[PDB]
Amino acid sequence: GGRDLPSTGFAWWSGNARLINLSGKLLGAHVAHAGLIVFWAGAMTLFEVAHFIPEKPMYEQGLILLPHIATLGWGVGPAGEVTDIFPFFVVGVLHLISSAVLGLGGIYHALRGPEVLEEYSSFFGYDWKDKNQMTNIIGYHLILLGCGALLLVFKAMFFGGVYDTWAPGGGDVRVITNPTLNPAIIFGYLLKAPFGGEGWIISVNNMEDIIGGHIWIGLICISGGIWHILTKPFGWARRALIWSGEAYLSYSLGALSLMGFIASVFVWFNNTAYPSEFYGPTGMEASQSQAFTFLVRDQRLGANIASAQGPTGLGKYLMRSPSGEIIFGGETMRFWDFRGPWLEPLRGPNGLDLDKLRNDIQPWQVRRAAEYMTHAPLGSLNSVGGVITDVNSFNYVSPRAWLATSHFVLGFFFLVGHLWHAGRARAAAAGFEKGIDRETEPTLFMPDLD
Amino acid sequence: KLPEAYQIFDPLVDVLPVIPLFFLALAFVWQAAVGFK
Amino acid sequence: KSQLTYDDIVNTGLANVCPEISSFTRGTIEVEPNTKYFVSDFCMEPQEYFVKEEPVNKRQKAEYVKGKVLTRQTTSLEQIRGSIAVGADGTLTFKEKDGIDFQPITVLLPGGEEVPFFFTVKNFTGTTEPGFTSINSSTDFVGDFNVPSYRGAGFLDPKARGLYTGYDNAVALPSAADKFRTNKKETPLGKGTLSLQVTQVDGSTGEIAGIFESEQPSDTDLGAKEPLDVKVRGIFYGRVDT
Amino acid sequence: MESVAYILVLTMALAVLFFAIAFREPPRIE
Amino acid sequence: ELNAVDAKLTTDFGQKIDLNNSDIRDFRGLRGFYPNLASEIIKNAPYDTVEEVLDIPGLSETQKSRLEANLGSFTVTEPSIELTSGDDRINPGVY
Amino acid sequence: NLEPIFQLTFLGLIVLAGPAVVFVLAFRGGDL
Amino acid sequence: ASLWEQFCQWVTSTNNRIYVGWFGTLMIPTLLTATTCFIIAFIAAPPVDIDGIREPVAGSLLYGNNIISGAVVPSSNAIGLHFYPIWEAASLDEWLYNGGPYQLVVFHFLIGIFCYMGRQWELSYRLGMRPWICVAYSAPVSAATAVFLIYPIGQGSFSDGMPLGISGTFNFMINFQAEHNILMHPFHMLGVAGVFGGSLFSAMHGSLVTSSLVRETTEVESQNYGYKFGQEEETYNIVAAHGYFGRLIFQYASFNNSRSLHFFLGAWPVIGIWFTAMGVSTMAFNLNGFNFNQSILDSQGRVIGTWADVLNRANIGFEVMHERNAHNFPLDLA
Amino acid sequence: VELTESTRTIPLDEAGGTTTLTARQFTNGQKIFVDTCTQCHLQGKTKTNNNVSLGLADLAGAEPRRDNVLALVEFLKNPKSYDGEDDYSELHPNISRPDIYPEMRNYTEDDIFDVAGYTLIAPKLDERWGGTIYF
Amino acid sequence: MLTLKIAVYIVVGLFISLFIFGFLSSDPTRNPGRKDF
Ligand code: CLA
Ligand code: CLA
Ligand code: CLA
Ligand code: CLA
Ligand code: CLA
Ligand SMILES: CC1=C(/C=C/C(C)=C/C=C/C(C)=C/C=C/C=C(C)/C=C/C=C(C)/C=C/C2=C(C)CCCC2(C)C)C(C)(C)CCC1
Ligand SMILES: CC1=C(/C=C/C(C)=C/C=C/C(C)=C/C=C/C=C(C)/C=C/C=C(C)/C=C/C2=C(C)CCCC2(C)C)C(C)(C)CCC1
Ligand SMILES: CCCCCCCCCCCCO[C@@H]1O[C@H](CO)[C@@H](O[C@H]2O[C@H](CO)[C@@H](O)[C@H](O)[C@H]2O)[C@H](O)[C@H]1O
Ligand SMILES: CCCCCCCCCCCCO[C@@H]1O[C@H](CO)[C@@H](O[C@H]2O[C@H](CO)[C@@H](O)[C@H](O)[C@H]2O)[C@H](O)[C@H]1O
Ligand SMILES: CCCCCCCCCCCCO[C@@H]1O[C@H](CO)[C@@H](O[C@H]2O[C@H](CO)[C@@H](O)[C@H](O)[C@H]2O)[C@H](O)[C@H]1O
Ligand code: OEX
Ligand SMILES: [Ca+2]
Ligand SMILES: [Ca+2]
Ligand SMILES: [Cl-]
Ligand SMILES: [Cl-]
Repeated sequence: GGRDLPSTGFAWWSGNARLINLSGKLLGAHVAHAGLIVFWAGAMTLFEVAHFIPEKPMYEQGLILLPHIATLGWGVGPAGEVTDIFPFFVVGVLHLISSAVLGLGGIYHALRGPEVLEEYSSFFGYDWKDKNQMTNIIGYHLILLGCGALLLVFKAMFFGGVYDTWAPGGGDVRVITNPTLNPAIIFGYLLKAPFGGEGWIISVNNMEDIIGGHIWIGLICISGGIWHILTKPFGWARRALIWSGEAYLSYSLGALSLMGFIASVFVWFNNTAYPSEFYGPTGMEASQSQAFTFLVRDQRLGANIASAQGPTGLGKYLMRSPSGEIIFGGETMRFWDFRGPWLEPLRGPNGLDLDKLRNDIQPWQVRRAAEYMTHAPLGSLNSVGGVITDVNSFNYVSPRAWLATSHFVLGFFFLVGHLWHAGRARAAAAGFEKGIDRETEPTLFMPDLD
Repeated sequence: KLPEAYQIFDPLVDVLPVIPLFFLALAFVWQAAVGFK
Repeated sequence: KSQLTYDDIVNTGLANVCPEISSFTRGTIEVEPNTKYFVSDFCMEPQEYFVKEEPVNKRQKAEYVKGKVLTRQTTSLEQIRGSIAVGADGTLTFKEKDGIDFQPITVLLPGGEEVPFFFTVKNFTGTTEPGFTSINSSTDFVGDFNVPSYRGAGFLDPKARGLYTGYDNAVALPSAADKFRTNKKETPLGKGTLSLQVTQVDGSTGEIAGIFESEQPSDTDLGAKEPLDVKVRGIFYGRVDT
Repeated sequence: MESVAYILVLTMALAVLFFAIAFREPPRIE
Repeated sequence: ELNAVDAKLTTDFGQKIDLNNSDIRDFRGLRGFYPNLASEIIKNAPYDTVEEVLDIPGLSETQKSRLEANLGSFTVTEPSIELTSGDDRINPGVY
Repeated sequence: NLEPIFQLTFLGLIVLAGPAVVFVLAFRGGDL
Repeated sequence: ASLWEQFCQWVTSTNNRIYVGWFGTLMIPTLLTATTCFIIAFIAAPPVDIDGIREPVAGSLLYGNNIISGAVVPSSNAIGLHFYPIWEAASLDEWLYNGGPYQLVVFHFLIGIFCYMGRQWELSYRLGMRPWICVAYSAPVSAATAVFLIYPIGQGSFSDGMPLGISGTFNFMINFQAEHNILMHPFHMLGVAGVFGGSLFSAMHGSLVTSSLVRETTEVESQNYGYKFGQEEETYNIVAAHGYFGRLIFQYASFNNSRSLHFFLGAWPVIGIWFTAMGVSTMAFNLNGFNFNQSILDSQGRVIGTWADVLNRANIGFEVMHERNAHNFPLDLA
Repeated sequence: VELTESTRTIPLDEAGGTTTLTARQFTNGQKIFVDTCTQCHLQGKTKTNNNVSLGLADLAGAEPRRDNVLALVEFLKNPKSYDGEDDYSELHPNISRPDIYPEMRNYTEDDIFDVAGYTLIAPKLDERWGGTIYF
Repeated sequence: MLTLKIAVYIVVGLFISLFIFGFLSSDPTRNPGRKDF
């Protein structure tokens, strides 16, 4: 394998392109990178644990990995309070140790092992143009991916459960016993409009639906893996697609960009898979919590929060949504589709219920609204929390902000990568990725436009 | 905080997450050692 | 709607609709002549809107023009608590107490005029004719209600002039800043007349439903214009506690 | 009537665009 | 011309706490008034004379002594609906 | 604290390691 | 030879005056719909209740606006992120009052510009060109997506999207500075580097080429006539340009490779706009610019102001006056 | 100037007494403030209820007055309304209720004393302390 | 409004289907270069 520009045609800054047809060294690069990923998981988790203050809420400490563990129902109890730090520590250590095994394997394959696996094995040797084998690899991975989804299912059903923020009697780890197998609900979720009030799959709001989804996902992924191992690409797909390593990279880049945008939206809007007791309030929650907090204060001062018109003529604390639902007043009117386990007790069939808002408020609801309102996912780049005009004494940026901003940026740059590699794969398949041939420049044989 | 038996290697834990950045920089260091061929 | 959840009515415009007495009966809520009956969840659904055009002539009839609501399904008063008080002479008194008893509504009149108004039943006291011993089809509460200003005293116009806030002059024109009568905002308290004609009574559950006709002034824009006369027709529903 | 002036200048701009595209000097290889 | 709240400010409403128009934050200055006693006073308004702020149903000994010790901080003007409508006496939009 | 000293010491070790590996591989004619 | 094949050949034809392509079969209807609705709205649309407090804003020329002040007003805050097509309104006048033209125009525009990017790739493919002009075009596409889609999504309302007008754009920027301190965000700083440098390099390259043109004309004619469309030979001496520029600064700060130079010219503003697009896109989730308010304290603990504090005073001034009637609670949470 | 002895001299009781926080105690009180109270008491405000702020006039107008160290320490043990009427233990952070306020459960009496002292000294270092939410 | 909704849905579905069936119809072969693939 050439490791210079004269032997490969690729400069040092495009050096990893020299691995396109070196399957052994490419496999080494891949396993060592996987090692990097697992290393970060373990090391960052151990950092978060060493920096963790167990009594202080998770979203106040710059944590993004321990919230993921706690949502899975490890190390936490009711309302997300930490019972034991050891499960987080164990998760970190196991990732950190496995990272070394993957690093070794990667450095081995990248440096010492065969540069090309074609000779060595028919099983591991692949040619980019060999559609049957590339679909075999798709299939083996689809079966492991579906197995991982079923691993989530098993943890939620048979191995202690997962954190259900919607649990009766307060949020807590719950064992899911009736996951939603009904394909109408599960796939209906896929068919919901990605706009306010519906939210496509972002609006999944119960662990039963999430778990039933992962049973379907595991089943569909395992079936698709078996299909791809026992089949070959059909004619229409053989004709509409580019069959090359860079092409497959560009396809995966498009998929990754889509998933990055989706993850950004998920963490920003959904509080079921991302519980607010770990991730802090969504911005919709913080706005509604502000409206609620001053609803309670003013009501306790004796105001009629129902019949109090604001300076504009709309109700100061309560109004109607454009479809008539009773909602919180003020600019929060935009977040009237927000659902939260501390709010939903005060909602009637018509929306917010006056009888409930006048008699059934609880101190935990007021405390929760105060906490969520003061932890609005608003903050500066140097982590000065609250609105940008505030002074420097509050060190807080929401984990939702960090995760959403990061994955939007990564999704966008991966869309750019998709375009880069998809256009390059197309041009290289067609044979003009290196520039225009002077003798057969196509425009010289095309008629003038005018 | 880390469990009490591990509070010794706490300064090591604080400097672990950064290492992949050092991997990205080490790619450049090795290229410079080979003269960016 | 009695068995519908929030997730079943949301986004469907069924939250702005008045409940309806199902059991089609012509019942009668019996009344002792010297007692008080609480009204729990009073709802008024406006269905028709009429604005009195002001012809340029002074002897032509004004006439009421229908309008189209520019705002959406945000036109309903609901969850209103009232009382029915019985005079010694059989008079029934409706006394709305609180609730979501106002909704700002904007209607468009033919020819492009936007007329917002403060649709309300605030402090309504309606009385029937003396001599009632039951709440039946003949009950018709007629009375006055208060119509507060459409814009609050905290409201700021586009040049930041307001009543207890904002400038008291036209700051964009320093030399002519005290020329404009609109520099003085007022929020005078208007009056409406409402009639509640009760048409269906369900004595087994104390429910009353009917039709209403309201008459009230429109928004004046902190006194920037004379208010138009708005006529609102629609249906209402209530439950009487016995 | 200032509305007429604004629409007229905008229309002149758009019509210039149309003519510049539909009737441009044809680029020729010489 | 002056609008009605500005004209109100020309009267005694601009000098002392007005039992019929001043919002609940203006009672913060009297020790032990905000929020409960100020709430009860604003709830039982209007008042025809300052003295009859002592005749609010359900008042206890502590609140009566507290009101009598501060009678001279109180004035009574006609209720202006520009300060009362919409529960402005509890929340005029000032934080 | 001796902690700022320990953190900087570990960080210096980790920083030197990679360049040291490249330096050893270059000095000893390794497969760089 | 089939009719579908004939249609495919026409669509992908490189002899059409304007290339259509498959991406064009989407670009043309969407952009035409957006242009028609935009022109009609900008001229004639009635006022829009942007802030959802029943305070309609006049955006159209016929309602008193000039070209500078006119805009298509974003849809009502009461709508939030709800999908609001024409067939969800009980009348076109309700649709207009709530800012439906904004949703129609922006959605069709967004689709149209993504299709324009795809179309650029498509024509490059049909012409046998290299494929990355669309990558450069993805920078303005990203910025437009940030202001029309991502920022509204993060803030929770299409009412927070950039208005389709000049003064509406300034309002958006001012409000954005007041709530996010975009001036003190490093990604905006890279965007300013991108645009200042893009203009700097455009001027530099243009001036160096123009300075180094090969003599081909007489002094009575435009020097541009010294170039013939389609000529084999280079029209300026890059060697002379490099000699001048490498003496203006130093030899190693000057490009001798036109390919390397034209790459740099493309990459610098494109990267800078990608950063600024991502900056706007991340402040959509309220990850704002740097906050240095009261960062410097003296020994007693008194605040020593810096220029950032004065900037913060300007921001507070903007913030307390914006949407003067829309806030009922003390904190502007969105 | 430096953080003088007169700057850290604050009323201990209403009976006229004064105490001086040490620089260590002022720093500690500031640290607890920044770590536990700024989410709501940024720059002496109160985001959830700015009718009751941490300004000197406001602290002095409470019942009993809260412009001395001991009253503040008591308030953080057993919080009440602005008039001393209603129980606020389940509504305001305090050390008496570690079940609902776990963040405060490790703050000792010295720590609460320090944060009360800081709360009393901060208004002397900033004119905008205890102002309007936007100011 | 229902008539308009159905019209818009028909038009959009036709254009989207035209896009999909176009890029499915051997689009890689429609180029001036190698067209075997
Ligand atoms: C995820 C990051 C990553 C990975 C896994 C790889 C992997 C690879 N690169 Mg790429 N590369 C990268 C980033 C990466 N690269 C970047 C960022 C650049 C730009 C600077 C390049 C530029 C580049 C060029 C120019 C070339 C490669 C080549 C290669 C391949 C041969 C490597 C070789 O012979 O180097 C030899 C290097 C050494 C012997 C130096 C030591 C390297 C080891 C791995 C250090 C490991 C230290 C680690 C801490 C040990 C832990 C041990 C234990 C704990 C497990 C290899 C598969 C070459 C190729 O394509 O081959 C055909 C090639 O020519 N790369
Ligand atoms: C998905 C990725 C992700 C996310 C969301 C977070 C989020 C967070 N981390 Mg983590 N972290 C990550 C990856 C991530 N991190 C990685 C990869 C490392 C290894 C270096 C770390 C190491 C780390 C440490 C050691 C610490 C954190 C901390 C934090 C918190 C504060 C962050 C802060 O102040 O940033 C400041 C913001 C910046 C430095 C901005 C970075 C700007 C980047 C470089 C721009 C690049 C964009 C783009 C891709 C450029 C491409 C250009 C080209 C394509 C054109 C926050 C919860 C802190 C914390 O609170 O811990 C408890 C902390 O101490 N993180
Ligand atoms: C994606 C990962 C991957 C892939 C595809 C391969 C593939 C290959 N390796 Mg490599 N290798 C890897 C990772 C990988 N390796 C890692 C991480 C290490 C470090 C331990 C090594 C170390 C290594 C050495 C030292 C050698 C190979 C060799 C080989 C070849 C023959 C393997 C064999 O014996 O047949 C099939 C082997 C088995 C069926 C038994 C092994 C299966 C594993 C150990 C158990 C299941 C994996 C895991 C524990 C369960 C799931 C993983 C989890 C993350 C979900 C083949 C090309 C050999 C070679 O080059 O021959 C010429 C050789 O000498 N590999
Ligand atoms: C990572 C997973 C993965 C990957 C890479 C592939 C890859 C492939 N599959 Mg396989 N497949 C998978 C999972 C996967 N599959 C699973 C899990 C199943 C089980 C359901 C199947 C079942 C399956 C069948 C039954 C077939 C394939 C076929 C194919 C080939 C062409 C498909 C194609 O053109 O797609 C592109 C998709 C289209 C051209 C369809 C047009 C759809 C329009 C454009 C709407 C698209 C939606 C919109 C753009 C995105 C909205 C976003 C949101 C929904 C996420 C290709 C090799 C085909 C083949 O040749 O078989 C061997 C085939 O017939 N797959
Ligand atoms: C899994 C995803 C993936 C994979 C496997 C590849 C793989 C490849 N790409 Mg692609 N690429 C991707 C994503 C991906 N890319 C994305 C997302 C983009 C958009 C930004 C691109 C844009 C891109 C271009 C423009 C080019 C490639 C090229 C290549 C080839 C050579 C790459 C190389 O040697 O880099 C060497 C690595 C470096 C020089 C290091 C880059 C350093 C960057 C600037 C740092 C990024 C910020 C980082 C997070 C650090 C921030 C911290 C900071 C404070 C220090 C190789 C086949 C080249 C090609 O076409 O070859 C055929 C090529 O010219 N890629
Ligand atoms: C190929 C290549 C590359 C790459 C590489 C890589 C990517 C690698 C990886 C690797 C890796 C990925 C590594 C890993 C490792 C790790 C380790 C070595 C581990 C360790 C561990 C430990 C030791 C632990 C301990 C502990 C415990 C147990 C508990 C807690 C505490 C502590 C932490 C102490 C580059 C770019 C350079 C270029 C050239 C070529
Ligand atoms: C788990 C879960 C769940 C579930 C989910 C699911 C069930 C899933 C599914 C999903 C899916 C089901 C997916 C899909 C996808 C799609 C796509 C992504 C596609 C694409 C396509 C393409 C890419 C194409 C292309 C093309 C065209 C356009 C035409 C021609 C040419 C070509 C071929 C190129 C739920 C939500 C319940 C809950 C939560 C959890
Ligand atoms: C005190 C000032 C600080 C100076 C800053 C130093 C920065 C310079 C380092 C950047 C590049 C380092 O890596 C650089 O790559 C070149 C490629 O030409 C390598 O390659 C070089 O190898 C040998 C020397 O060993 C040279 O004869 C050959 O001409 C060249 O190819 C060198 O090993 C090194 O010069
Ligand atoms: C195909 C190309 C042609 C484009 C389509 C043409 C349809 C657009 C209709 C507008 C044409 C002018 O027609 C009419 O103009 C007046 C002048 O402002 C508008 O009038 C509107 O504004 C004026 C003043 O701002 C108000 O006094 C009036 O009450 C209001 O309705 C009417 O609403 C509109 O119906
Ligand atoms: C050619 C490519 C594919 C094109 C095929 C698409 C054809 C269009 C079919 C769907 C369009 C009409 O779809 C139909 O619209 C009406 C809107 O009036 C919806 O009606 C919905 O809202 C209306 C009023 O807003 C309510 O009275 C009704 O209760 C509710 O269901 C129906 O739920 C939907 O089934
Ligand atoms: O809409 Mn447009 O500007 Ca976004 O922050 Mn909240 O909301 Mn309203 O206030 Mn500031
Ligand atoms: Ca540490
Ligand atoms: Ca806290
Ligand atoms: Cl504004
Ligand atoms: Cl508000």
